[PDB]
Amino acid sequence: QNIDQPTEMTATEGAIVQINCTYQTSGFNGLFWYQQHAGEAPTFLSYNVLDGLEEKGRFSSFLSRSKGYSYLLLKELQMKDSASYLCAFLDSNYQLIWGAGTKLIIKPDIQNPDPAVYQLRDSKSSKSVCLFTDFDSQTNVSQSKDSDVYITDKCVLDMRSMDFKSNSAVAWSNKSDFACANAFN
Amino acid sequence: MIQRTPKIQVYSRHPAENGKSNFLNCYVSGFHPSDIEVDLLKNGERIEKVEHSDLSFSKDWSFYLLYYTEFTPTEKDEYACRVNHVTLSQPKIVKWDR
Amino acid sequence: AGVTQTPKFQVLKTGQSMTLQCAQDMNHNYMYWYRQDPGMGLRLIYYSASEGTTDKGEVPNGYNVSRSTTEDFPLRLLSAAPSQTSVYFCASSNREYSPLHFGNGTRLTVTEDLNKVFPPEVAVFEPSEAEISHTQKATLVCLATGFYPDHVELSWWVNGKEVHSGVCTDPQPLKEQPALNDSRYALSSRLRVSATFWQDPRNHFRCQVQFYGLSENDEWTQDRAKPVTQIVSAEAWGRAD
Amino acid sequence: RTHSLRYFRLGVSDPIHGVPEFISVGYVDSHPITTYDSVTRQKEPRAPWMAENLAPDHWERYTQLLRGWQQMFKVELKRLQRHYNHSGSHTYQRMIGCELLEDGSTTGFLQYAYDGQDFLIFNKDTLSWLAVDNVAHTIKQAWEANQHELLYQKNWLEEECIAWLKRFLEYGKDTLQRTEPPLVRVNRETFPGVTALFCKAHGFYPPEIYMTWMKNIVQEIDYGDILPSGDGTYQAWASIELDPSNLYSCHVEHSGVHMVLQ
Ligand SMILES: *[C@H](C)/C=N/c1c(NC[C@H](O)[C@H](O)[C@H](O)CO)[nH]c(=O)[nH]c1=O
Repeated sequence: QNIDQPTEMTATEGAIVQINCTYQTSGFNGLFWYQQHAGEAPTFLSYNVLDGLEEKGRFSSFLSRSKGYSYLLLKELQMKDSASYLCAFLDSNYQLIWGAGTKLIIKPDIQNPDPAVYQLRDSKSSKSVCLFTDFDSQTNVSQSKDSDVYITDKCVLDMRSMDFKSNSAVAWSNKSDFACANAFN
Repeated sequence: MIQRTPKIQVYSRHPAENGKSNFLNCYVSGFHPSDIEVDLLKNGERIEKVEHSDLSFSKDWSFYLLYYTEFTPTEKDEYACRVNHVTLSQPKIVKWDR
Repeated sequence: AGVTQTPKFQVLKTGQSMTLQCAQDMNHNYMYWYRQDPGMGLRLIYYSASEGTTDKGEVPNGYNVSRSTTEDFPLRLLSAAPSQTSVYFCASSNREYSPLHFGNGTRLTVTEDLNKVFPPEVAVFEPSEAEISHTQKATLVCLATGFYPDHVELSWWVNGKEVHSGVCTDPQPLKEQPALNDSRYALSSRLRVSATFWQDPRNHFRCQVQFYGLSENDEWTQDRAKPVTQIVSAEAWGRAD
Repeated sequence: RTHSLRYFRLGVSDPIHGVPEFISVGYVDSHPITTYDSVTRQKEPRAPWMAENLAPDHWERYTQLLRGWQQMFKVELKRLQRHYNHSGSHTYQRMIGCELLEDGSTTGFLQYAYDGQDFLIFNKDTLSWLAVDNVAHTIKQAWEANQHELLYQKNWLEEECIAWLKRFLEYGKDTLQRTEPPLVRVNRETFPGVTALFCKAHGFYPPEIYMTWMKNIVQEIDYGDILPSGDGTYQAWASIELDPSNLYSCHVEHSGVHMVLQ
């Protein structure tokens, strides 16, 4: 009574991702896909029970009962599709068996990479953070290499104000010799 | 609403032979609604130890039941099934034959 | 309408008792209680096919439920244990085979010691003048540090009113010592606005971190201030300089 | 031979003392396999070979679904009575099932009755509901708006119901797949002068039997119903009158064997 979907998938804004789901069971009452945004409630996406494909907009769901196989197909990817995608089936006893979920990461298509590193000063203190910003989505942000230097995951902001999108990671340390360069390796 | 009055068939498990212990069956079928009251009679008095099937469902939505008792029949002993139901102003008595 | 689940956040000392409420106005026959944990599917704690019945799921141990009404399916933590630190979602479905409607969840942490609970210190870092001059844009950064458990909502306020566009918050708090399990957490956010907008002196920027901690009712015998559920804020004013 | 799995649901509004407002019984062929009701609030086996082969988890899980179906059924009935503007006690029935034929073929069916009369019949191939009146046609429009529900049923009738039947047929193979051959005798004067001939069969299983009279068919054969003998066998007869000197005979067919008694 097992179910497999991939832990993580990452795809470029505007492109296609196929999220596979496999399931061994002696008995089937349908397969579901739920969408879960970070910190939010899972929400119903798709029900399939017969073999074939269903389409609601940018989203398609396929099922092979025989191959015990499903896929969630997302077209024309948007930043808002960043979420976990949960597959589940009802067994013979109507027990809902949940997959571990797939975290879908969407990279924005940055047309004009302008990779800068900047230092922001504290509005009350001397104490300072470093902002690595405007870099290309195909850039990895490496770990600190130091216990007193903290580096966040890249965060994709969207200032619709100027139809502009950008990556950014933050770095910080109380150390009174640290600098914003060494940061981010 | 369409009420259906019970068909009542009385008979014995194996061919009947005076003195030979057999089993008296009362089959009540094709009735609606489900509520029903059955006793078996030896000489018009109720028989104390009777077994029966659970209420049973037909694909035509009507109900049937088997009511039966271990009995050894004879020349002078008369056997019947008595049935009551919303369809009947009085309990229907049905006597056994051959 | 849908499913309403309370509270959103709770910290408990080991061995304390706890009731999560969960209600729906949808006439749903099935209600469910799940716990969500890194690296595995939702795990059913209990469920209920109708008012007047309930039954164990895969992880019933440590929990009880009740279903006196169609509306309500409370989950009671009997004696709180570290292993119960999790995110709890209750769900409803019309039928055994219909789609689940979920509540917005309960983030729950169990600590052996309430002396480990600390509110966040919050700071707003002003945009780099190098950024202002090179991009015509200004990134404010908010830093929430030293808080336990990881039960914070960070929002941005401009002229005393909340704002969403040009905001990006780290989705998961960082650990200040990843070694420790009692480790306190940090969280960064950005708000990016046109350089022109940052320059207006009639703009207040306020970083609001709603922390969830001890209760005004909770006993406290440490010197430092009882680490209660509280809003902690830092601010910056616009300037042309 | 054709085998079948059937589940029935009976609901009664404003029942008498004792009479449960809900009953749900499962049959393989004419054997009952499972029982539930509003009084016992428990699913139980009605055959030892179900009891022997399905673990506690089974009865635990389906008790819960049936407590659910009980609830849903009280509400579907209470609503129908609103719709008809019917006060007092009425009944609501559901039968669902599948046949596994010998050709390997399958059938699936689901229908509802109100007061023992046909109300809604499902069609799993056109994924639609036949209705008998206005109030039924109203329930149809709701059920057909839900593509996902219609597809759930079609899959249950065609796949699940047949998978269940197959393992039930295995659990109870010695009961459900045995043959007990029939005793067929012909005994004979229905009034002074006129003679009738009685062809009688008993002690047979399965209950499906063909019995008729011939000459070397015959018009006006009085047939008697297939009745249960109480030992898990059945009995049945065919009678016929004789123009006061044609050569007659009783033909009987049961479970693959053909008999002639002259
Ligand atoms: C013991 C197996 C009781 N089951 C039962 C069922 N189960 C069959 C099927 O899963 C159910 O009818 C669904 O509604 C199909 O869509 N049905 C029933 O009516 N009574 C029972 O006792």
